[PDB]
Amino acid sequence: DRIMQITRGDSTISSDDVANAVVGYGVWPHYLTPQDATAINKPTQPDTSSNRFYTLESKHWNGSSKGWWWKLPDALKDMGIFGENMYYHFLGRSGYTVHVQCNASKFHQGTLLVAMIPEHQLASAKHGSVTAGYKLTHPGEAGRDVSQERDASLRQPSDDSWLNFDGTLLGNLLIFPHQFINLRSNNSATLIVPYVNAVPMDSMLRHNNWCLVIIPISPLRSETTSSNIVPITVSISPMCAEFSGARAKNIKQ
Amino acid sequence: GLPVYITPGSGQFMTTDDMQSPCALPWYHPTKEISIPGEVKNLIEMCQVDTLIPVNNVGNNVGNVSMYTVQLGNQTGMAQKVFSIKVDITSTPLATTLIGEIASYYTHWTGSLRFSFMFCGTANTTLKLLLAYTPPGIDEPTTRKDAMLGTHVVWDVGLQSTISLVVPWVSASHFRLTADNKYSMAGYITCWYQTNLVVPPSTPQTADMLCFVSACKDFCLRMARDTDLHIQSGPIEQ
Amino acid sequence: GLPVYITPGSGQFMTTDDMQSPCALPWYHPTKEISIPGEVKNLIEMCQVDTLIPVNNVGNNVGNVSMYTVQLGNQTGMAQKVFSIKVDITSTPLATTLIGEIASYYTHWTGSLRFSFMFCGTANTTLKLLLAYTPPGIDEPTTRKDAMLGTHVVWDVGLQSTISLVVPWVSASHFRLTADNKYSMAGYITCWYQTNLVVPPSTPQTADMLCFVSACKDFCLRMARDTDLHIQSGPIEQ
Amino acid sequence: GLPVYITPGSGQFMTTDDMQSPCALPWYHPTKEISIPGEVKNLIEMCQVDTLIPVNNVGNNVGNVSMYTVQLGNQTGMAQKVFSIKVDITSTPLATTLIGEIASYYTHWTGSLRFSFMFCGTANTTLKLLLAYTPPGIDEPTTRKDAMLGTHVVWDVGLQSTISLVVPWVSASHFRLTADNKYSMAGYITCWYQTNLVVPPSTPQTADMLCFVSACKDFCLRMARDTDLHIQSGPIEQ
Amino acid sequence: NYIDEVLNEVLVVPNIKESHHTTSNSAPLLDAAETGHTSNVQPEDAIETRYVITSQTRDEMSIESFLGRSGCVHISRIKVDYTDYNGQDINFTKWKITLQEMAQIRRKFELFTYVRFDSEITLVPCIAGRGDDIGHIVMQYMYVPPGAPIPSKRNDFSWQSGTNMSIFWQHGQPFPRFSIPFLSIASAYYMFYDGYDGDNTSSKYGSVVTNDMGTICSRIVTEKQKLSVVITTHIYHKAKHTKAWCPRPPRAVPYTHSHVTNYMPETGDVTTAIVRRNTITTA
Amino acid sequence: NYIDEVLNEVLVVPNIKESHHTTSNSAPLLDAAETGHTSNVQPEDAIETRYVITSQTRDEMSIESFLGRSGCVHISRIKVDYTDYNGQDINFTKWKITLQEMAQIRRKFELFTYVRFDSEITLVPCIAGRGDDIGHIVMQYMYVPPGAPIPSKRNDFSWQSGTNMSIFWQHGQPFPRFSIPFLSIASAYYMFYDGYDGDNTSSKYGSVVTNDMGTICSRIVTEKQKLSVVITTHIYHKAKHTKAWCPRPPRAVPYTHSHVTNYMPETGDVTTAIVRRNTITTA
Amino acid sequence: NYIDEVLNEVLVVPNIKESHHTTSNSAPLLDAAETGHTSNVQPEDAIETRYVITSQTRDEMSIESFLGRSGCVHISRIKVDYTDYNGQDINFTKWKITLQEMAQIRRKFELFTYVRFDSEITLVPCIAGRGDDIGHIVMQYMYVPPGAPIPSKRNDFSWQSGTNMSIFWQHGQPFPRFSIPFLSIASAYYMFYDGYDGDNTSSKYGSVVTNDMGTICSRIVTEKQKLSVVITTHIYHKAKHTKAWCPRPPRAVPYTHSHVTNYMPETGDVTTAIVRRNTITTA
Amino acid sequence: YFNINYFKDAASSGASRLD
Amino acid sequence: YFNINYFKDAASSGASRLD
Amino acid sequence: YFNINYFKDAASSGASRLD
Amino acid sequence: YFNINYFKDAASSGASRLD
Amino acid sequence: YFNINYFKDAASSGASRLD
Ligand SMILES: OC[C@H]1O[C@@](CO)(O[C@H]2O[C@H](CO)[C@@H](O)[C@H](O)[C@H]2O)[C@@H](O)[C@@H]1O
Ligand SMILES: OC[C@H]1O[C@@](CO)(O[C@H]2O[C@H](CO)[C@@H](O)[C@H](O)[C@H]2O)[C@@H](O)[C@@H]1O
Ligand SMILES: OC[C@H]1O[C@@](CO)(O[C@H]2O[C@H](CO)[C@@H](O)[C@H](O)[C@H]2O)[C@@H](O)[C@@H]1O
Repeated sequence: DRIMQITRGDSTISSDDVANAVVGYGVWPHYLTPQDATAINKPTQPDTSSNRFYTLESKHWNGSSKGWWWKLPDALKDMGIFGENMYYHFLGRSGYTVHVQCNASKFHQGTLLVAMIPEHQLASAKHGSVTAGYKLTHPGEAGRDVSQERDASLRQPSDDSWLNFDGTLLGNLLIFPHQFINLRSNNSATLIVPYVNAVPMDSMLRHNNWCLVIIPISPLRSETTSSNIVPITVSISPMCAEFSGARAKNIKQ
Repeated sequence: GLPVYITPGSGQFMTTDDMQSPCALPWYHPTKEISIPGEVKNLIEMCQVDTLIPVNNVGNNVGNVSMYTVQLGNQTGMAQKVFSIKVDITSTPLATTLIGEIASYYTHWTGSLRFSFMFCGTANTTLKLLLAYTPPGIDEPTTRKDAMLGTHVVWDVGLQSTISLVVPWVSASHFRLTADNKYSMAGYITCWYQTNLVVPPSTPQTADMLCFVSACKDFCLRMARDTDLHIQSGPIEQ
Repeated sequence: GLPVYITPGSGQFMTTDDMQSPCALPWYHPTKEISIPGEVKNLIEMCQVDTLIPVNNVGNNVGNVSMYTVQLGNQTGMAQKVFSIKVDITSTPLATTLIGEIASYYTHWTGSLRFSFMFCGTANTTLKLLLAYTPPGIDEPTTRKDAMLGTHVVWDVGLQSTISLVVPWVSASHFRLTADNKYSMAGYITCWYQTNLVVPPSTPQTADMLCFVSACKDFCLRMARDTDLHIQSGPIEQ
Repeated sequence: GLPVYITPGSGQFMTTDDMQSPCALPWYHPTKEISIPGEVKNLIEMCQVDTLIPVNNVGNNVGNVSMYTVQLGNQTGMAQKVFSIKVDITSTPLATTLIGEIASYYTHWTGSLRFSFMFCGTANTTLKLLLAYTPPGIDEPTTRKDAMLGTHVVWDVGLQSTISLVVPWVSASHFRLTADNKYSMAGYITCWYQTNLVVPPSTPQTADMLCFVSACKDFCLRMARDTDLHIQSGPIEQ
Repeated sequence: NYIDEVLNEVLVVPNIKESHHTTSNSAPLLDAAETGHTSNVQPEDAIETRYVITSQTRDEMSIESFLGRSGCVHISRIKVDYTDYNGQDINFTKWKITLQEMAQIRRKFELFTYVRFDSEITLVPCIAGRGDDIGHIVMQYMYVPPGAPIPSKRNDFSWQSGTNMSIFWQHGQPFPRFSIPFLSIASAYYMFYDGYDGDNTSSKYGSVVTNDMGTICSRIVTEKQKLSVVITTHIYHKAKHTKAWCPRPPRAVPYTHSHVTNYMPETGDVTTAIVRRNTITTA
Repeated sequence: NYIDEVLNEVLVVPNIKESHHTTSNSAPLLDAAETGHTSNVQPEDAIETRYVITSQTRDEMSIESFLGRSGCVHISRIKVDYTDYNGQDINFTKWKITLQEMAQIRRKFELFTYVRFDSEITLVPCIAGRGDDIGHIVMQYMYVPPGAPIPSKRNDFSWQSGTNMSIFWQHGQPFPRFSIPFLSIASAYYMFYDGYDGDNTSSKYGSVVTNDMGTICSRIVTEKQKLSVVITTHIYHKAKHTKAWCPRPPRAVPYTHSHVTNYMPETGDVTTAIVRRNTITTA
Repeated sequence: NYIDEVLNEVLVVPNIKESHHTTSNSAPLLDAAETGHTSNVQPEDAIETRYVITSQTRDEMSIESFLGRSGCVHISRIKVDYTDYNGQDINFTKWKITLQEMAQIRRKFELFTYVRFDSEITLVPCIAGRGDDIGHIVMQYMYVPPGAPIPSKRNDFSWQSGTNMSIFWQHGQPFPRFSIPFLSIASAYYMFYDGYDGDNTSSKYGSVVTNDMGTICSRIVTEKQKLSVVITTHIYHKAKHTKAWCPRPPRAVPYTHSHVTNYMPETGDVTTAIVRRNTITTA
Repeated sequence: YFNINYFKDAASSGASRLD
Repeated sequence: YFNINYFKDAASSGASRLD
Repeated sequence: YFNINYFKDAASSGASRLD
Repeated sequence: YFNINYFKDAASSGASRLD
Repeated sequence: YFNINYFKDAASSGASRLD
C-alpha cells in the first residue's frame, strides 16, 4: 500500500500516496558508539525537542524552474533547539528524514528528481582556483538557485545543473540516494539518511555532510490557469541528534 | 651462500605487480577505522544501479538536460517509430552512463543488460509503446513489423509507469570487446508506438519518457585498461 | 640455484629500515651492563611529568626567568581577566615545554592534557581564580561569563595550593596535527578572578602563580618527524 | 639477510628456459575453454598420417599436381624398373611431406617408416610390381635381381589396391641425423615390374599409382632446431 | 582458496537458468523506478531463456584491482646548476603530496566519496646527460611530514634526517620503492569535502582544508659535477589494501587545478564526451 | 614422475617384438587408403623382426616443446631526435601485437587451425651509441588493450598508466620479462578464419576480423639528452601451457604480409622448396 | 605477539571511562606540586566524561623508534690530487667518531644522561665527476680503534688491516653497511660528564675525557687516475637495541663545537625558540 | 609461496585478499 | 625444487607438465 | 619471516622488540 | 645443502657423485 | 641460520667454532 505515516516529534506527517521510502545506504540513523567515538565528554542528546519535523520555506514549480538545493547541517541553522545546540557546541552529529511534498492534479504532468549527496563540493562558476564562498553555500531554510541572478564578484558556485554543480553528468546522480516525484503516481519523496563522514562528530558549522538536490526533469505541464501555483515544500527531521563541546556560542552570519 | 640465479625480469618495474616494500614509518598505528554507512567492494554494485540515459543526443539539446527526456508525441500516422540507440555499451548515447563510463575501463564486457523506461506523462493520459532488441546480424530496422520479429516487449502505460526491457546476451564469443568493433557488434534497440497517446480533454498531448540502463546479474567485465571517455588535454594547475 | 627475481626497492637505502648487517669486530663481548637507577622506555613517561610554562611570554621578561611567573595583582575592577594561551601544544608559550619540545618530533598528537597552577603567594593571603578551557569552535573569550559557559574549574586558593585543570579531548578527528593548522585548532584556556586577592595587613598585594603542563594517560603521539623548535644555523666546531 | 652467491649464468636470457614471470593483468579469468573436436598433443600423431609424395620430381611436372602420380606404363622389355627415391627423410622428393617438413625441425630421427602405394589404374586392369628397400651400404641398384636380394615386398594388384611397404630400421647408431650426412645414409627404395600391366580390351594401357609415407610406432625424433625447407627471404608486409 | 584464488574464481556470477512461458498475472517487468530503487528483472523473467552455466569472475571488478595499479602522480624535475650550488630554493625539489596533480588516476578515485588505503610509492629517476659524462649521481628523497624544517636550500641541516625518512638511490641500483601506512588523523582519506577553514569569508573550502600530508624533498647529494645533467624522478603510486565508501558519478569535464571541482574552462565552452546525433531515429 | 620427468621418459615408444614367418591368408600389408584412414602395419608384420627394447621418448615431440620456445616477433626501433622532442608520432613506438610479423615462428603455429596459451614476453633493449656518451636512458613499455588512448606523441597523459601496464627498464638492470593470460573473447586464438567483417563487399576477411588484441607503446622516459642514440628493443615470445586443435599442412611458399595467406609474389614465379630431378629412375 | 607487533598494538593506552557528578569531600584536583611529584588527575576526575574505548599505541613512543633512525653524523670529503699522490696527510681522510659533529641527532640523544646501544653504520659514497670520465674508483674505509697506527698518508702499512676492519666499495655495488657492538669500557655511553682529565688546572672536562672511541680512515685505493674527482662519503648512524637512563630537558640554544655545552654565541645575543607576545591577555 | 611478510609492518604487504 | 608458484596468477608459471 | 639472525654476533640484528 | 636440482633436466646438475 | 655448507669441500666454510 502507498499511504504512509511518519511521527518524529510532537510532529507527524501523512501522505495518502507515495513511492516507498528510502534509507540511505540501507543504514538507519542512530547514536554514536563508544567504539568509533573519540571525544571524551558526555554528549547532550535533545530528544524530541530537537529531532522533530521542521518544515522550511516553500517554493514555486515553474516551467522556467531550473532546480533548487538546500544544505542540511545548514538548512536548520534557525530551527529552534536543534539550531541553537548547533551554535553552542563544537561537535554536532545527526541524521535526517526528508519529506518532499509537491502535489497538483492528475491533469498535471511533471517530474522531480530528489537526491541527497555526501560531501557535495560545488564548483565555482568562474574559471580558476577560487572556491565557492562560505556565505553562499550557507543559504538556510531558503535554499539556493531557483534560477536566480547574482553578483559575479562573489566567489559564487555553479547555478549550473546538468553538470551536477560539481561537474558530473546529472543522471549518474542516481548513484546518490534518491527518488522522483512523477506527478502521475507520486505525491512526495521520502529520504531517511544516517550520518556519513570519516569522523565520529564534525563541526555543524564548517561542514555540511548532507546536501540535498531537487531537479525538475520533465517540466511542469498543465492546461490550467497560471493562477494555479504548484509549490514544492520540504520538511526535515534531525534524528538521533547528539551534540558536545559546550561553551560560549558562535554567531549568526 | 645460496647459489642463486637471477632471472630475466629481475630489477624491472611493473605498474601491475604484487610485491612487498619496506614500510618507512615503522611502528605506526593508523587511526582506527570507524564504521561508515555504505562501502563498496565491487564495481559491479555500481553497475547494477540504473543511471539515466542521454538519448535526445540531438544538437542544441545535448548541452542541456532535455538531452535526457524523449517526448512521446502526436503521430498523425500510426505504427510510427520513436527512437533507437545501439547496444554497444561504449557508444554515445550509452558511454557517459555510470555503466558506460566504467566499461570504458576494461577491454571486455559480457552478459545481459537492462533497459528501463518511465512515463513522466500524466495520470489521465494513456499509451502503449513496443520496444525491441534487434540482435547483431542485420541493420537497425526501418519498420516496426521488421523489428517486432525479434526480441521485444509491448509496454502498457498505466498505473505502473515503469517497464523494464531485458537485453539477453546473444553472441558467438562468450565475450565481447568494449572497444568499437564490427565483430563484437551487440545490436540495436528501438521503440515504437503500439497504439497511441490518448488524452482526454485539456491534458497536454506531448509528454516525456525517461530512460535508464542498469546491469543484470549476468554481467561481468575484464582486462582493465585506461578510459576513453576522458582526455586530460591539460594539464591541471594550482 | 634458486631462480630469484630482484624486486623494485632492492639496493636502496632507507633511514628507516629494519635490516641486519655483518658485525665488524666479531667475537666481541661488550662490557656488562650494570644496574643504573632510572632508565626510560617510553617518551610518554617524560610527557607525564609537568614541566613549567613560559607564559609571561612578554617582551623584556622573556629572556629572563620571570618569563615563568604570572603575578596576580590588584584589580580595581572585578571579574577581570588574568591571562590566556592557546592549547595547540606546539605554540609558544607551550612549545619549549618538555612536552612541546617533544611533540615537535611527531606529526600527530592526541588525548587529554593537564594544566596545573601553584600559588607562590603568602599564607595569610587569599584568592579565587576561575580557569577555563574554551574548545575549538570560536574566538578566545573577551569576557568571563562567555568563557565560564564551557569547560572550567573554579580554584579556591587555600591550604592546598595547587589546582590542576584538565583539558578534555574535544575534536572531530581522532587525531590532531602537531603542526599549526586551522583545522586541528585545539582551542584556548584562560584564567580570571572569581573573587579577589585579599590580604590582611602588611602583606604584599601582588603575588605570583607558576603554571605547568604534564600529559594525561589519554595522551599519545605518532608519525615521527624532525623538530621545529631547533635550527642549527651552524655548523658546529671543534 | 641470506648470504647468497650469484651464479654464472645469472641475468642471462635463453630462448629455451623454464622460468616464471610476474603476470601483468592480475586477477584475469580467461574465457572458459569450450570443447573442440580434434586437439593434438604430440607431433607424432601428425607423423603417423600418410601424406602424399611428390616423386615425379621431374622438370615441368614439378610445379603442377602430376608431380604426385607415377604412371605405370607399357614396358616392351621385361623385369624393367619403375622409380627410386632415397630414404633420408629430409630429401626431396621426401622433405616437403608432412613428415619431412617436420623432421626438418629436429636434428635427429629414428625408427621404421612406412611407404604405401595405391593403384589409380582400372578395375579390369592387372599388374604386379616388386618394391624394395636397399639398406645403406652400397649404391642404388641398377638391376632388379640385385635389389631383390635385400628387403622387399612383391605387390599383387587386385581387388585390394593398396600395398604398404615397411622400411625396417637398419643402422649402426641408435640414431640418425636429419641433416644430409654421408654417415647417417638411410638407403634407397625402388620399384620394379614383377610381371606387367595387362589390360583386356579397350582399357587404357598406362595408369597411375599414388605413393605415400606415414610413420611407424617405432619412430621418434629429437633435438629441436629451426627448419630447412623454408627461407623467409622477405620480409613480410602489411 | 588457492585454486579459487589462483584460478581467480573467487567472485563468480550466477548462471542463467531455463524458462518457460508465462501467461500470468504478476508482471515482474513492471516496477516504479521513482521509488528510487533498482529493478530486479532478469533474462529468465523477460524471455524463454535456456541454461548456461557461467564462469566469469568479478575478481578484476574489485575495488582492489580497480584501484591497485601504479600511476604517475608527479614528475619531479631538477635542471641542475653548477654555477650556483646551494643558493635559495635550488637544485632541490619540494612537492606537496596529492593524488590530484594528475588526471588519469585522480579521475579513478573520485568515483567514490571516501577512500582509505596503504600506499606504495615507486620512484623512477631518469638521468638525462647534457654533458659528455654523467659520473655518479647519488640521490636523496626525503619525506617531510607536516610541520617540519623544509630545506630552504640544498644542504640545510634537514638533510641529516636524524628522525625522518630519506631513501637513497645511486645510478645502477634499481628503482627505489617503499610502502607507507594510511596517514590520516581521520578514519579515511577525504576524496572530497564540503567544509571550510572557518567563518572567515576568506576561508578555504575543499579537499585541502582536510588533507595536508606533508611533502617530499628531492636532493642530488653528489656535490658539484663537471658535465651537467637534468634529473627527472617520476613518482608512481599504488593503492594496496583499499576500502571505498559511497560511489559517485564519474567526471566528464576535464578539470584544472586540484583540490577543487572547478571546470569552467578559460573561455572555451565546457566540453564533455557526449557526441551529437542527427536524429534519434537512427543510431 | 620425477625420474620419468627428469630423465625425460614420460612418453615412451613401444618396442619391436620378434617375428617368425607367415605363410598365411590375412595380408596386413594390403589395405585401401581410399578409406581415408591410415594403415596400421609394422615392422613385425612385414619382416622377421628381432627384439629391441626401445628407450626413446616422444617428450620433445609435444606441442609444448614444439611450441614453448622464444622467438623474435618484433623489433621496435626508435631513432631518437633531440631537435623536436615530442611532436606528433615521435620518439615513441606503437605496435599492434601479432605472431605473424615474423616468418619463422608464424610458420610453426600455422601448423594448426586453432591454438591457445599463456604467453611470456621478453624484451631485449639494445642501446646503440651514436654519441660520445649514452647517459642513463630509462624506458617505458606500455601495453594498450583495445579501445584505449594511444599516445599521440611521447608525453600524452596515457603514460600515467593509472590503470594500464607499463614495464620500466633502466640500462644495466636485466631484461624485462612478464607473462600474460590467454587474452581472447573466444575459447581459443584463431590461427586462421573464413569469416568477414560483414556483407559489405568491401569487408575484411581473415585472421584479423577476429584477433585485435591491442598494442604496445614504447617510450624513452629520460627526457632530452645530448649525445644521440638509437634504441632497438627486440620482442621475443614464448608459448607456455599450450593446446592445439586440427593440424594443417605446413607452409611451403614464402608469405608476404600478415593476417593473410596470399603468396603470389611480385612478379617472380611462385617458388617452393621442391627440387627437380633428371629422372625418377635414379635418386 | 605477531598481530600485536604487526598491528603495532603492543603498548596501548587506557580508555576514558564514564563519569557522574561529584558533590564530595575529597578533591582530587587539589595537590601540592611542591612535593616535586606529579599530579595524577584525569578526565574522568574533572568532568563528566563518557566512554571511549581507545586504540592508540605508544609503540612509536619508545626509545627505539625515537632513537632507531639513521642520521648524517659526518660527511667525509676528499678533493683528490694527482699532482702529488701520497704526500703527508693527503687523499686519505681520518675522522674521530662521535655523535655530536651534527646537531639534529646530537640533539635527540642529549635528551638523556646515559645511553647504550649497538650501532649500525651506513656509508653513502657519492663520486663527483670533475673530469670527462671517472673510471673505476675503489674505496677503503678502515676503522682505527684507539692507540693504533693512523695512516700518516695514503699508503702507510696500516692499510694492510692484518687485524683491523676495512670495508671496500667499488662504484656500482651498493652502499656499504655494517653493525658494531657497544664499544665502551663503561656499562653505558656517557652522553654527558662532570669529570676531568685530572687536578691539572689545565685538564679537560666533558664528554671527551671519557669517550675516545678511535677513528675512521678513508682511502681511495685505485691509484692515480687521469680525470679528477671529488668524493663525498656520507656517514649515517642508527641505534639498534638501545637503552636510556635519566632524561633531561632538551636543548634550546644552537650549540657550537662538540663535547661541550657552551652556547655563548660569537657576539650575537643568545637566541632561543621562545616567541614574544604583546600581551598575556590575548593569545 | 605466501604469507611470508618479509617486513614487520602491515602497511607493507601484498595486495590484500578477496572474500 | 618445484611447485613454488612464486606468483599468484596461473598464467605465470613454468611450462606445463606432460601426462 | 623472522628470528633468522643470518649473522653470528648479536650486535647485528634487527631493531629489538618491545615488551 | 644439496639435491636441489633447481633445474628440470638432468644434464644440468652438479658434478656427479662417487661411489 | 647455520651449518648450511652451501659448498661441498670443507676448506670452504665459516670460521670454525670454539670449544
Ligand atoms: O596529497 C594527495 C591528495 O589526494 C588526496 C585525495 O584528494 O588523498 C590522498 O592520497 C595520497 C596518495 O598519494 C596520500 O599521499 C594523501 O596524502 C592523501 O590525502 C588528498 O587529501 C590529498 O590532498
Ligand atoms: O597479434 C598476434 C597475431 O597472431 C595471432 C595468430 O594469427 O594469435 C595470437 O598470438 C599472440 C602472441 O604474440 C597474441 O599476442 C595475440 O594477440 C593472438 O591472437 C592473431 O590473432 C594475431 O593477429
Ligand atoms: O664519538 C661519538 C661521540 O658521541 C658520544 C656521545 O657524546 O657517544 C657515542 O656514540 C657513537 C655513535 O657514532 C659511538 O661511535 C661513540 O664512539 C660513542 O661514545 C660520545 O662519547 C662520543 O664522543
